[PDB]
Amino acid sequence: KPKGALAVILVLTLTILVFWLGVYAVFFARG
Amino acid sequence: DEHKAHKAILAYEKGWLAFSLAMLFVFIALIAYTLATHTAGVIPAGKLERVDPTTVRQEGPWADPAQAVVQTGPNQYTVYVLAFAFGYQPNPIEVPQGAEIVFKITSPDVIHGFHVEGTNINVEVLPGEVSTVRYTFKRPGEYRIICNQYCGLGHQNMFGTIVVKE
Amino acid sequence: SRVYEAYPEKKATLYFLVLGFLALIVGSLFGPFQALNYGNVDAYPLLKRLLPFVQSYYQGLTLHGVLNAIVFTQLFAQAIMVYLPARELNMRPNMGLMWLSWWMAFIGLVVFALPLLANEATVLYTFYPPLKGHWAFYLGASVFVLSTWVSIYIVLDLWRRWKAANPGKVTPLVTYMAVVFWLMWFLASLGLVLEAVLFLLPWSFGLVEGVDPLVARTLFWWTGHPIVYFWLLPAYAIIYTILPKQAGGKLVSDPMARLAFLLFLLLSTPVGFHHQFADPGIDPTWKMIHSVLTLFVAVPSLMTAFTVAASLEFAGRLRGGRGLFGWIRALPWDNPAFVAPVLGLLGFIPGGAGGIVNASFTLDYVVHNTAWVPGHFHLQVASLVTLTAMGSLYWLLPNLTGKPISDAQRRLGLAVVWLWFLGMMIMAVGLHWAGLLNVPRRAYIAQVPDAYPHAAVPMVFNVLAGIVLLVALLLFIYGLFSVLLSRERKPELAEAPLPFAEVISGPEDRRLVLAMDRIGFWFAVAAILVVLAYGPTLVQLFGHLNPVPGWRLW
Ligand code: HAS
Ligand code: HEM
Ligand SMILES: CCCCCCCC/C=C\CCCCCCCC(=O)OC[C@H](O)CO
Ligand SMILES: CCCCCCCC/C=C\CCCCCCCC(=O)OC[C@H](O)CO
Ligand SMILES: CCCCCCCC/C=C\CCCCCCCC(=O)OC[C@H](O)CO
Ligand SMILES: CCCCCCCC/C=C\CCCCCCCC(=O)OC[C@H](O)CO
Ligand SMILES: CCCCCCCC/C=C\CCCCCCCC(=O)OC[C@H](O)CO
Ligand SMILES: CCCCCCCC/C=C\CCCCCCCC(=O)OC[C@H](O)CO
Ligand SMILES: CCCCCCCC/C=C\CCCCCCCC(=O)OC[C@H](O)CO
Ligand SMILES: CCCCCCCC/C=C\CCCCCCCC(=O)OC[C@H](O)CO
Ligand SMILES: CCCCCCCC/C=C\CCCCCCCC(=O)OC[C@H](O)CO
Ligand code: CUA
Ligand SMILES: [O-][O-]
Ligand SMILES: [Cu+2]
Repeated sequence: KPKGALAVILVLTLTILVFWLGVYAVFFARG
Repeated sequence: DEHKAHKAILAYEKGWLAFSLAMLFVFIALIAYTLATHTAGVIPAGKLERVDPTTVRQEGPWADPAQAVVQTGPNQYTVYVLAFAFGYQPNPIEVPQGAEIVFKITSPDVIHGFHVEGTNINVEVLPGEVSTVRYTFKRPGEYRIICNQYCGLGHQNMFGTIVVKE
Repeated sequence: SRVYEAYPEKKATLYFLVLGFLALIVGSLFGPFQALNYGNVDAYPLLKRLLPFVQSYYQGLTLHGVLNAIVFTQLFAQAIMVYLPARELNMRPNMGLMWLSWWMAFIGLVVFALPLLANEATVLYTFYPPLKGHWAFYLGASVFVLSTWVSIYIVLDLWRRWKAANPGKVTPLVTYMAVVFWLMWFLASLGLVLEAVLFLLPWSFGLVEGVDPLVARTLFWWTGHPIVYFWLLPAYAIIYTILPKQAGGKLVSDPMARLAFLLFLLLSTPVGFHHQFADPGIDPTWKMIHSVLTLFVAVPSLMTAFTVAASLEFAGRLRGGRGLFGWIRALPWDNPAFVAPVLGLLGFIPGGAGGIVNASFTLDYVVHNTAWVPGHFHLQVASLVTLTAMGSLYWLLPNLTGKPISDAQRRLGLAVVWLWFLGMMIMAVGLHWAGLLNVPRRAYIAQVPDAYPHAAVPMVFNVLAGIVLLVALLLFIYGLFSVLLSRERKPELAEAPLPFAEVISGPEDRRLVLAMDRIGFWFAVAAILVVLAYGPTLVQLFGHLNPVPGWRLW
């Protein structure tokens, strides 16, 4: 199995989630 | 070897693509939620409201800044704001805390931004058009308005003030 | 040279590349000054001593945006996405047209550059009315961009000539990429051509008194989104079809590569309201529709992330790398043509993450028109696209010129690529963080040094980045000229095949490749999608026009 490619998409997913949920929290804080 | 690697790569790629689609779908649902709440008030009105930028300072609701704040409901105020090179009128904009504020903003010259620091109010102001957004200030105090659309050499010092009274 | 006689397309390709890199050098000169500004340090006095024609921060920013993001990117795209398909097919482009395209771009550039340099069009690379630039800016820019319509003709011609000689064969991979790319661009480009012909040109010539700013921005952003995919896809063509060979492996899937490009053809254009979330007079339902479709345009890059990572992993294992990290270590980190796109791909992770935030309608109110936006796009175009182009020079330049890269020039290239990457990452941190603290973009903030005290920390990152990138830029200029002005010529280097990768083939779906090769049909679907996404709004806007007078505020 492509464990290396999976590691990359894990880093990508975590980054997307941190960015998105982070800004979502800011949006509500400023609402 | 190459056949086996290829098979495994495609199998796990399909799993990734389904996951990524799921994630994007969850974001869409979370956005839809925002649209059903009071926080969506900052989305500009879609309806076209045309005005003439060459007469806005002489006739109509932007002509006298001291009359810009109008009570339009039991707990609602409409505020006629002019964004212009390089400032905002009235200055300050004075509103009660806990009231729904309907900002109606236009420009007599070029495009300006209207970004109220500490809030989600962030709206482009186009000459000839009225930008209408809504917000309720929960905390009293002074809020800065920043022009965040390049409008010429005066852009970086173009600021205004909203005072939210207790 | 007998080489240029047999392959005249090498010389025209070289002219596009060199003109592009010159534009990049000139536009980039302003970069370190801008990064210092975003670090609250004013170095404009120094800049004006060196370049006395520079009248303001904003004239510099206009030059930076136009030269780097419009000129360099277009010229790179025209070089790569004509020359690569031509070499894959082993066919000659219509050379009359190729040279016409170059001269249109060169003349267009000269014509708009004059007013820019004379401080007559300090309106930024978006040129939003009613800010009113000199007619030569709009005319020169229109001619520059229309150069690409010739390129579209050239590649469609190559493809049709090849299909005539090879009835019932599927389009080869690189040529499939280029065909769908150029067809996407044609549809994409209509917004700006309409904006220029109907509004900006008659206005700047004094034929009409005003322009409606809302209709102008709407037409602008019809093109303004897909133009970024126009910038990206030449880099993607290299990353899919050349990089795996440079890495020591193979492309792990031809079909998945074609599928990514097909999705770009369908989804790049009908999404531009994501630049207009903060605009009045556009219905919120239509904003939500574009938001959803923008989240969909992210899918081809999410796909690319896996297809490419798996190809690099395969290369690393072929070269002896074992475990979970060994495959990375085993890759050819001594080759700048490998290193540059790979570093660009790493920075594209946070770049992509920020793009998905931007696309999310209400979340855009947090970040719109703040420093966050430049933080996002420097990761995408100033890092990935630019690095892929810089790396290309270590394989593409010798192929076009016969000029060898010395071991010393190779090492200098590694240094440039790493410093450029690192400087972009540091600046991205400073800009995203400043953006979250409400610092506006497009602002000479160093001239209001007490206005943003909360941003003191990220401002330090911006100063550091300005310094790092200045060094990277100076080393790049030195490196590029050392190659372009070197004496030696080895014609066998110009006659060598391009380093195109082999593909791992499997039982697959030959039917999927056949389905994707229905290009005429997919082009029609793409066009319909644009009609459905833009039509209803544009009908309303055109029936309620409110033109307003122009202004010069510089
Ligand atoms: C080439 C340049 C650009 C690309 C690409 C790009 C992509 C996106 N953007 Fe953007 N952007 C927006 C949304 C997106 C979205 C959803 C994406 C998506 O297409 C991104 C998807 C990408 C990913 C999901 C990343 C995939 C990761 C990969 C492929 C890397 C994998 C790593 C590997 C394989 C390495 C492994 C190797 C090892 C050794 C380990 C929005 C709105 O939704 C705005 C307006 C905001 C506002 O308020 O003004 C915006 C504004 C900008 C502007 C400013 C325009 C202006 O001047 O006003 C520019 C120039 C720009 C450029 C670019 N943008 N963007
Ligand atoms: C030496 C490298 C570079 C540095 C230090 C640099 C720095 C900057 C900074 C700090 C800004 C924000 C300025 C502002 O909002 O007022 C900016 C704007 C910009 N940069 Fe760069 N940059 C560089 C390279 C590039 C390149 C290679 C691209 C394109 C390929 C690019 C495209 C742009 C664009 C499009 C803008 C926005 C212009 C506008 O808002 O009108 N940059 N850059
Ligand atoms: C390396 C180069 C890449 C550049 C990397 C860019 C950095 C931005 C990263 C994450 C954004 C996450 C948003 C951060 C906001 C979190 C704050 C929070 O948790 O919000 C609650 C608070 O109450 C609100 O007021
Ligand atoms: C805050 C916590 C955040 C953490 C969020 C979790 C991140 C999930 C990441 C990637 C999923 C990738 C998809 C996995 C692949 C699916 C399995 C598959 O397809 O494998 C079957 C294969 O055929 C067998 O041989
Ligand atoms: C097979 C597994 C399927 C399960 C997968 C389900 C996805 C769960 C994620 C998000 C749900 C959305 C939650 C919506 C609630 C939003 C509330 C919120 O964020 O509140 C904001 C603020 O505090 C007040 O306005
Ligand atoms: C690596 C990147 C790390 C970045 C770190 C994240 C920075 C985000 C911080 C704050 C955003 C939340 C804003 C909350 C708004 C409150 C402001 C406020 O209350 O001010 C208005 C008024 O003036 C008072 O009376
Ligand atoms: C504030 C932000 C600034 C920090 C930004 C840093 C971002 C991450 C840097 C590099 C990742 C590259 C990972 C891969 C490293 C390759 C080196 C390697 O494995 O080399 C093997 C050896 O040289 C035999 O060739
Ligand atoms: C291998 C490729 C590289 C990809 C990886 C790089 C992406 C960076 C992502 C997240 C860092 C952001 C750090 C999160 C900072 C949280 C903000 C915080 O703590 O803020 C507190 C706030 O003040 C409370 O009100
Ligand atoms: C090989 C050597 C690697 C070098 C990597 C250095 C490590 C990164 C840390 C700091 C960068 C310092 C640059 C910042 C310059 C001064 C910042 C400034 O303007 O000071 C702000 C202060 O808050 C005013 O009150
Ligand atoms: C290879 C390229 C990477 C090279 C990166 C090296 C960056 C320099 C790092 C440390 C020296 C900083 C020490 C000097 C600090 C002076 C700060 C200063 O003068 O700041 C302005 C001040 O705020 C006015 O009021
Ligand atoms: C937006 C919500 C409503 C709209 C819903 C959109 C979501 C559906 C998307 C894709 C379906 C995937 C179907 C792909 C199946 C094709 C099978 C294939 O190609 O795989 C065969 C393999 O090669 C041999 O085993
Ligand atoms: Cu008003 Cu910038
Ligand atoms: O434009 O993203
Ligand atoms: Cu876009």
